[PDB]
Amino acid sequence: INTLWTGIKPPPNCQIVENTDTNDGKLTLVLVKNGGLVNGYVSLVGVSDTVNQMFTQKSATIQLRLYFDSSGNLLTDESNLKIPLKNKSSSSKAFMPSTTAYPFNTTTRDSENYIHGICYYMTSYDRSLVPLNISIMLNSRTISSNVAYAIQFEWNLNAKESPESNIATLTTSPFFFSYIRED
Amino acid sequence: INTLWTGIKPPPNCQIVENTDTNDGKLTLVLVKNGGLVNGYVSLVGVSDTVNQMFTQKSATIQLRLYFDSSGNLLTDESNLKIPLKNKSSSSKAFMPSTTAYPFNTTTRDSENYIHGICYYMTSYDRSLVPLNISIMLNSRTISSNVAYAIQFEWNLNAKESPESNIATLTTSPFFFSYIRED
Amino acid sequence: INTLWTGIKPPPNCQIVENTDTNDGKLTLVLVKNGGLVNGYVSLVGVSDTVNQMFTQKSATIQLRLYFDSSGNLLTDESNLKIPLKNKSSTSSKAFMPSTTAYPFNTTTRDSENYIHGICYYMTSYDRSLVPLNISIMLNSRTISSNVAYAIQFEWNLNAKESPESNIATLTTSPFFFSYIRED
Ligand code: NA
Ligand code: NA
Repeated sequence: INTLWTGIKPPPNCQIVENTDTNDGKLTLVLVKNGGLVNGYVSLVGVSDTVNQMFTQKSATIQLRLYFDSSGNLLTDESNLKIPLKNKSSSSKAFMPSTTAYPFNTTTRDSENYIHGICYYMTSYDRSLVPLNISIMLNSRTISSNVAYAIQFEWNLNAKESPESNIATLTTSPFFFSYIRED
Repeated sequence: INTLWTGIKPPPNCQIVENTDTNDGKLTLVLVKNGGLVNGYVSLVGVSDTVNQMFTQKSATIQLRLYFDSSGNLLTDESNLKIPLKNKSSSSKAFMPSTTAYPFNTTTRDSENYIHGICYYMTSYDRSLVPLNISIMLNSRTISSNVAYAIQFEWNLNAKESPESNIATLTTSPFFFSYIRED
Repeated sequence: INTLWTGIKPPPNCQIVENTDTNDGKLTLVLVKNGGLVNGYVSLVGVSDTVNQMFTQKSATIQLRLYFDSSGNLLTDESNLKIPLKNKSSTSSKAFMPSTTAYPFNTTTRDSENYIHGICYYMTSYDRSLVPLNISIMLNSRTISSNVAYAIQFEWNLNAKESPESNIATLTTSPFFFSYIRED
């Protein structure tokens, strides 16, 4: 009982664009209990035409907010992820980011709640690697009384010229991370 | 049984140069089962004069292709790694990259099969850090029907000027990665 | 018992400025036994005014050297970390140490293989711009006492075209993740 995840190769399970009716992204997320940490793995594939045209511009931003109740279960209504996580062979509380290490803030000082790094996009044409700034915010903000934990992923494209000129499957190469886990 | 590796500080065990008669590199590779993922660690040391003069130019590329049969055992003839992996204390299928998450491709779009990142080379003179693009291709391609799994490492040097002007031990700083594992 | 760490959100527990009287930094370090490796997590928060003005310049360097005896216990006098590590569950920490075979103590200057290299980030107080910090971890390689059996050295380097801050601000380094081959 070490793994909390989206399952492998999930059907569209999340909503990237502001007001969309349909899930427009496939989020792959794996969380593994490893002593006092969680080991993490995250990658994203775009589904809708709107998502898959975002890299038609030189800048772009994708944000997925996940909120969990006190039992560590996904709050579907509030979250961008619309399908609950599950165990690999089956109180997901033990997978959650620690509220001590990453507390909810009553001010804008929040630097210690962030993980920062880089993953990559492969262009469709010549297969160039385009850097994407990835930041993960742990807890920090809350939007309702039902929220006990939170994980926010944000990818940023910031290039001198657009990676694509036409529609193409948006993919983000896997990003690896750890954080101090709850209880 | 939770570790599959080359052993610590192995002898020359891999073949970087095409037609070489002798193993010309020491590959250190550690794969650890961690819930639904494998945690990986990989670094390379050059042995032959040819390898240790590659960084005498401003661009260079090193590619190690590992192929495994259906039991997760190294296919020595086909691979660049010439010495089979082993456990830390002594049954390798469970260490392999998942064929569901990283399938073999008959299309051309193998974007989702790649891990990308950066490690570093320390120059012999002032010990300045030179960036190396590292990409790991999981599965995707199979040269032979014996092959059930594959892991490919590729280091790229792409500098404005050559890191060295003479022979010097090629070393790549350890690169860390995870991937979704089989069964 | 798989975790050796500083505890969560520790008090000032290390010394960035060599010759200071008081602990001037909070080091968060987590080491987890994972088969043949240790999985690592490290981040730093500055405490003193001196530390929190370092990023007032365009270049800066922070070095923390940890030394351990043959039992894997912190040598407090020799180290920059002044508070001993402990297990998560509240007599060997040897199994958490960097392998002396994979990362040996040397007698010359050809020790590339003892180094881990990577990047973490500083968030500026002004517009929250991300400033890159070169992080390098040296395993073993060096002794400075008959009692040193293992060593871990963390070094952060700021090297920018202009200074991240113009005034005092809390120095923080975003978490850096690493693995190494562990002892026994
Ligand atoms: Na719920
Ligand atoms: Na709360």
